[PDB]
Amino acid sequence: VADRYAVYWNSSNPRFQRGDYHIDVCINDYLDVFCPHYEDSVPEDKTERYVLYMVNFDGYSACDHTSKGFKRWECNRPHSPNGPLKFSEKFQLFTPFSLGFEFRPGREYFYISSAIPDNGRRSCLKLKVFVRPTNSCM
Ligand SMILES: *[C@@H]1O[C@H](CO)[C@@H](O[C@@H]2O[C@H](CO)[C@@H](O[C@@H]3O[C@H](CO)[C@@H](O)[C@H](O)[C@H]3NC(C)=O)[C@H](O)[C@H]2NC(C)=O)[C@H](O)[C@H]1NC(C)=O
Repeated sequence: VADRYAVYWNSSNPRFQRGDYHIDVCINDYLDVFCPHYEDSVPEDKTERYVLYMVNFDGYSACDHTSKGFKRWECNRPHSPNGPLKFSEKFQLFTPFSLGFEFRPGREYFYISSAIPDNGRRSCLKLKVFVRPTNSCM
């Protein structure tokens, strides 16, 4: 957890349950988000699915995924064949591709999700990521 940070994005995770999950990372580190994953023996009704978004602080604060940001990943395979669906975020300064994001050191970024079956629409799981300043990373 000094290059790759594992984040299990589901409501049974106490860190998300508490509603203030936050992590510090260094440029070039990776954030690996693991979508909810279940055994076939699971009741659907109890299968979590989410869309994950990156928003600004106000959107993060208000669980607003409609006003501004980007849809980043879709946790839509609760029974994915080889382990949970996993999305990776690399905190890099430059990206040569258009499907990517570039980060700046000494800045915080925000992520929130909306339930896919769209339930109780109001509260949300969320995550704050602070990219430490260059140097404050040894
Ligand atoms: C909801 O979030 C939970 C909170 O973490 C998930 O539980 C964690 O599952 C992890 C993966 O199965 C376990 O971590 C380790 O992951 C590495 C990476 O592949 C494995 O090698 C390890 O074997 C595995 N176990 C360890 C730590 O050695 C965690 O142990 C486990 N943590 C907790 C808090 O129980 C749930 O899976 C997730 N639930 C749903 C519905 O997806």
